[PDB]
Amino acid sequence: SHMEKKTLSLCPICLKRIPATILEEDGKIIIKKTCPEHGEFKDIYWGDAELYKKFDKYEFIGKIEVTNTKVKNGCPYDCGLCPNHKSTTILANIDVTNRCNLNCPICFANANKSGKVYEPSFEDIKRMMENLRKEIPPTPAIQFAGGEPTVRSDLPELIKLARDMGFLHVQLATNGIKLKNINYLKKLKEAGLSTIYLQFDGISEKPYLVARGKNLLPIKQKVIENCKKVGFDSVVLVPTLVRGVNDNEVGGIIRYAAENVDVVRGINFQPVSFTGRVDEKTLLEGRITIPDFIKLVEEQTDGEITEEDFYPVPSVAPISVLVEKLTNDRKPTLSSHQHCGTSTYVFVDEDGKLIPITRFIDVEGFLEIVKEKIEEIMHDVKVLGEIALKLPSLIAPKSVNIKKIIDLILSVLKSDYSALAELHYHMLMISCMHFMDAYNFDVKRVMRCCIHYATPDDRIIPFCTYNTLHRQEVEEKFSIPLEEWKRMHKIGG
Ligand SMILES: CC(C)CCC[C@@H](C)CCC[C@@H](C)CCC[C@@H](C)CCOC[C@@H](COP(=O)(O)OC[C@H](O)CO)OCC[C@H](C)CCC[C@H](C)CCC[C@H](C)CCCC(C)C
Ligand SMILES: CC(C)CCC[C@@H](C)CCC[C@@H](C)CCC[C@@H](C)CCOC[C@@H](COP(=O)(O)O)OCC[C@H](C)CCC[C@H](C)CCC[C@H](C)CCCC(C)C
Ligand SMILES: C[C@H]1O[C@@H](n2cnc3c(N)ncnc32)[C@H](O)[C@@H]1O
Ligand code: MET
Ligand code: SF4
Ligand code: SF4
Ligand code: SF4
Ligand SMILES: [Fe+3]
Repeated sequence: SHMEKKTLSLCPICLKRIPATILEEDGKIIIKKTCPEHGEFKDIYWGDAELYKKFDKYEFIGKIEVTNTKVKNGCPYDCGLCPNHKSTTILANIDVTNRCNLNCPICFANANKSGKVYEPSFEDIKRMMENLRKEIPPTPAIQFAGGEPTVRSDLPELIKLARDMGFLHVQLATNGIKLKNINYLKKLKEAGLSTIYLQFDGISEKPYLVARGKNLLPIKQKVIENCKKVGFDSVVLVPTLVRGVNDNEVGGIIRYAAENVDVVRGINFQPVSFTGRVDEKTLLEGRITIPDFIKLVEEQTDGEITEEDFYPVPSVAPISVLVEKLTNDRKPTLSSHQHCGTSTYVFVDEDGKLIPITRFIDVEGFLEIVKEKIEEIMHDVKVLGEIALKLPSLIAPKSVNIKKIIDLILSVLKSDYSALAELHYHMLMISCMHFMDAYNFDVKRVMRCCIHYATPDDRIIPFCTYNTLHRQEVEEKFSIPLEEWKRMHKIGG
């Protein structure tokens, strides 16, 4: 064995803060911890030690300025955001309901299993948005979740509100069932929705039977069909990855998304996180980590995408630092922990093969130049020109006009969000974020968390502490018993 780090974790029994050791063992990264009352625990932290060490070099420590709570009990008990948090809200979640038209066996929110209805008012949601916009820099992206947001009749008005509040990106996490109605999808599109974060467990029926309790695959494909018909070209497929259920369909999901790249902008795989409601078989067997996913991509894409093509999230953090000094304005920085997730971008050519952007562009060299020019940054245009002149030396699909890609990359360096958006329409994002549970919790990771829930009590809580420590507290305070809520609201709320 070989000790890598010391950190703090949580006891899976009593959720107490306990010491933890991260160590290399048989080519894998495991985490060991000891609760003074419940003994010692062991879990797989990362399935590949070599990729763990490689990602460790992209560490980036951010900074916050606007807080909502104070230091009282220490991390992870002071969410949030307390003075010791190291990242501002990049993507915010607002749970608009705990009601749902499904009853999935796997659900980190554990919806419908409380006998109480949590549905913040339009005015509560606007106040939560104001808290998010008060940050420095203001939160640029917001996602409605739950729960199933489409069971609220005012969801189009909520989407319009997010646009009126200044959010550049408005996202909808949904099972997509109500989106089989093409007129409703039109209402969401006209309301200003940016992206549909679509639950999508596989390309065959069995993953939906195991994870959702029924075959939703025809409904999923109908949603994709309706998105083509109305021109909604920003869909992200979200497979909950479970070993023994859909780890064999990683390539199939990618290939199906590539066939529909006109509407599908990405696939964000989510390894099953043992929070909320998990069936006893998935809880015991289906533990999979980020490098295990990277291995599945390389195996099930026949080498088209390799482990060299995947980068951690904070690798692009210096890009925001460069634009920040280039414009003298605070920019949202992807300062999450290097072991929270990974991503790559691929182009789809004529035959259908997948060319990662790392295949024909020296991304590691581009980031190297960006880091070099941060110290040096009339001279700023020369720096941009030097970058513009050094970009051809770091460069491929024939159907890709590489000259417009260069212009969009350089425009992104000028805080041009519309260039960032247009650049994503040329590519297919393949990513994976592994949310922590009580078994693999790492305080050093969650301190840099960039994905936060806005709560009705004026707090902003990192995703991984909210779903392990805070969700029941918050929802119970602001919920109404089901029997009384039904008798005071219509089916739409
Ligand atoms: C270069 C490589 C080596 C990799 C480098 C590192 C890599 C980590 C960098 C990643 C950067 C990336 C996240 C940046 C995304 C920017 C992008 C969203 C900007 C907008 O990009 C354009 C959007 C569409 O937006 P519009 O054009 O405004 O609206 C069009 C509208 O439909 C009009 O009808 O499509 C595009 C849609 C996007 C693709 C959507 C991305 C969504 C995220 C993946 C969502 C992540 C969610 C979290 C895991 C939280 C989940 C919470 C849940 C569990 C409740
Ligand atoms: C060029 C090639 C070779 C390499 C890089 C490829 C490229 C596609 C990567 C892009 C990475 C970006 C972070 C870079 C953007 C850089 C910014 C400085 C651009 C600034 O312009 C947009 C600013 C808004 O600024 P103002 O409000 O002041 O006008 O951020 C507003 C935009 C922000 C970024 C909103 C982001 C929205 C999404 C939904 C947030 C997701 C958050 C997750 C933590 C990330 C996903 C993680 C994976 C593992 C799922
Ligand atoms: C918001 C997205 O999260 C997915 N999802 C639901 N439960 C879990 C879990 N335990 N782990 C990971 N992802 C999950 C949903 O299927 C939806 O697509
Ligand atoms: C707990 S998941 C909440 C979002 C939505 N119900 C989905 O499954 O995609
Ligand atoms: S996760 Fe962040 S906000 Fe929450 S207690 Fe830790 S440092 Fe503070
Ligand atoms: S995972 Fe989503 S769709 Fe399934 S029960 Fe939970 S909230 Fe509803
Ligand atoms: S939500 Fe969890 S996995 Fe994602 S950045 Fe925050 S702490 Fe890391
Ligand atoms: Fe304990």
